[PDB]
Amino acid sequence: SHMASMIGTTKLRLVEFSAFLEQQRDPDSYNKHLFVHIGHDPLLESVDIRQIYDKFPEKKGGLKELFGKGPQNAFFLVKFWADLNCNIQDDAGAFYGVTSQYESSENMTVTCSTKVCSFGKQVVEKVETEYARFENGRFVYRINRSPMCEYMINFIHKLKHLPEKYMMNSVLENFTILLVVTNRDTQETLLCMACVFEVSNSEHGAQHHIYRLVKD
Repeated sequence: SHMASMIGTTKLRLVEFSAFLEQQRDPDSYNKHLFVHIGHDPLLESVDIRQIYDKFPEKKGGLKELFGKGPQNAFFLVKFWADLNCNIQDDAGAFYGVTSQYESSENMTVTCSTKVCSFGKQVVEKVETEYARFENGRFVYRINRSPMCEYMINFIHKLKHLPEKYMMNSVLENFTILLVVTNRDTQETLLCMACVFEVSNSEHGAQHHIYRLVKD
């Protein structure tokens, strides 16, 4: 491992990320469960990116190609321990969503690509285009309550039916998420988060660990 300071370059920083299930009990009463969360310039250890290439798509526009183009300090591995300890009612009051916030000193238009991958193959891509808001002397890029795709909702349901967390972890060995934030107009990679998953051993907590991706 190589430990050094630089989720975020000096051009874009991830400030907040949270994936959640919000359940309406009645028009004035809601419960929200967090599956994972970030944010609720440190030294980061490193991971050799070559050991994750087979967990993500790898041809035109794939992870290896993106990393080669750089900047390499925009690339991170995120290990999540997800909290699956919640009810999953099957009714209209259930909303599965993701909220994220990025910040920059520069006013840009950014594209956020989220690729859901199974056995290293893309099964869903979500693409969101975001313009900046000036706030507190910087530019903020917020995605509020972006709906989860059907594949992900069904996948959470499937994991929850397993009787032991170690069985969920075995299934998750082949599940990854690739988040790439790009300057829409210049096509510069601003942030790339390669995400891997286990289930948290806490009863009501989620955890994460961030690593820099390095070429060897």
